[PDB]
Amino acid sequence: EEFIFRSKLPDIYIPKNLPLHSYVLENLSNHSSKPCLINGANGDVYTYADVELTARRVASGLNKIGIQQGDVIMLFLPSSPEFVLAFLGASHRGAIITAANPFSTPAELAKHAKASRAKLLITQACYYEKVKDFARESDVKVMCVDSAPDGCLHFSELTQADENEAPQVDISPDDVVALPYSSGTTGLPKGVMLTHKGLITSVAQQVDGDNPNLYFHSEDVILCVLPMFHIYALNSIMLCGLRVGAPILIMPKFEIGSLLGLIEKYKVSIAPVVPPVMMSIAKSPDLDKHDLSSLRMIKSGGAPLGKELEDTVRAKFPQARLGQGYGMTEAGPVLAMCLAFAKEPFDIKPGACGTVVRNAEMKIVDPETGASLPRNQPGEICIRGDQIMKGYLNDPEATSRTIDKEGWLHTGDIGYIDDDDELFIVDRLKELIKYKGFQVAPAELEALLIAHPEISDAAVVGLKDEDAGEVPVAFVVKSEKSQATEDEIKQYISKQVIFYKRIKRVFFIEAIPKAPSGKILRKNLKEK
Ligand SMILES: Nc1ncnc2c1ncn2[C@@H]1O[C@H](COP(=O)(O)OCCCc2ccc(O)cc2)[C@@H](O)[C@H]1O
Repeated sequence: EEFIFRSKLPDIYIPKNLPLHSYVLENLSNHSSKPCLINGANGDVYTYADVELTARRVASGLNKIGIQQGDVIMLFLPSSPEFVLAFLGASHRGAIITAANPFSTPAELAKHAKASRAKLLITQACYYEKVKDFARESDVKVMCVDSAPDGCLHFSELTQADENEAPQVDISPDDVVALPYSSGTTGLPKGVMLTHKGLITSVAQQVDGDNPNLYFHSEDVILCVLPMFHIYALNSIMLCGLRVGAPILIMPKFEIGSLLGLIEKYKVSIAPVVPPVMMSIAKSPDLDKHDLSSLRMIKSGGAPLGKELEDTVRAKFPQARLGQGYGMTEAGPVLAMCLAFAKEPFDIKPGACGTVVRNAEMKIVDPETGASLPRNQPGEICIRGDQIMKGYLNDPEATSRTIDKEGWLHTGDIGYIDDDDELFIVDRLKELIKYKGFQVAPAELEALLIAHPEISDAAVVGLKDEDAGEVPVAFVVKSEKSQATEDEIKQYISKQVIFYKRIKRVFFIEAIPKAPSGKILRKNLKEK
């Protein structure tokens, strides 16, 4: 009956005519000599001035090697200063950045490059072997940041290019700048088109305003142990950090012992994490061997946070305020943010994932009738605002079933909003499986299984797991006289997919339960 929810914070001014790099580096002059990017693994450091200049050099270098405005560049790198420099340089060039986990298989990397139409791939030499075959076969340029195996280019060709040769580019706020992949509410992984305006809006919703929803001040140091090739770290850590002028302490590889030492050494104050990471930190027996007094904020997002883990963290890190952030790639990605993180904080309740961001609208709809619901009534969470995606790359039908005719993005998540405007996520409508914060699309694994000569049908479902949250398991229908075993099938999948998409168990059945239409009755399967 038309119930629209909004933030408890007032709307603020958000630019509608600026390129992403111009916006996040807008107040550069106020802290140009300050550390911007710090590699916690090797000590490398770039000041804000260094970053701004290098981004322009990268843009000049990209043009020099034939990369044009509108072209897609694919990063195959771990979180690092290099990733950020490449991203900002591409933005300055009017180019687009798509990225994949460097631990992806050769099959995944090629499929990603082909689907995104990447014209350049940037990675590390230790991962080059996985792109070699594809490289010298698709005419795509390959570049490495360390050594330059074969005839690949070197990243210095970009970082050390002449900034005076940076091409003059006219960038529209509606131009796409990032292309993260996501399976959305159903189906296979798709390219999510995020624009300059969309990302700017999402960043502003989090850190701008007299009373920012996510308050980061001058003395803060933000930890980046999450992957920049995914939206959480890209937006809430990288872009938000740059916008507020805070130094970003990057950890290319998560290691408890090292992290604790880095927190003391660099006085890390903000720790954006995911449940799996939080649990590892909590189980650490060395918390007393380091001074972690600088930590003042721990933000969990990307997956459900159980009460027990929430209680454990509050008990082990009493010097910090614990809270959640709720986001979805297609949403820009932040939908709601803990108001206890605001400059002038609001009270919050345990288990809540935050309050809908300002400069946006949220509604909860009955999954079957589409009707809007009032407070305390669970339904599908929908959001509308300039921060959402433009749409899915080359996939109009997927876009049409995700963003409705009135501009509302449908999340596939079930939740409700209480009397204090705090949002609670209680279930999931969509088939998405989440392993340690990573997306595991059942349809993707299903397609791979069915491609097997001895498999006629299959269905993949998520199995509850204390350590990863959910682990994928498969129900398989073998061909008539197949002698294939559980382990043989698992090995078949393990060789083609990234480590976290491996199927934990294979159950053989006679048929996959489907609706009269043909849709897989996943509810039935999960029910064993
Ligand atoms: N706080 C949460 N609690 C429960 N479930 C969540 C939460 N956060 C995200 N999810 C689930 O994860 C799905 C989206 O998966 P995607 O890989 O596209 O984005 C993952 C990143 C989400 C994020 C980004 C920026 C932030 O500041 C905080 C979180 C949501 O639809 C939910 O199903």
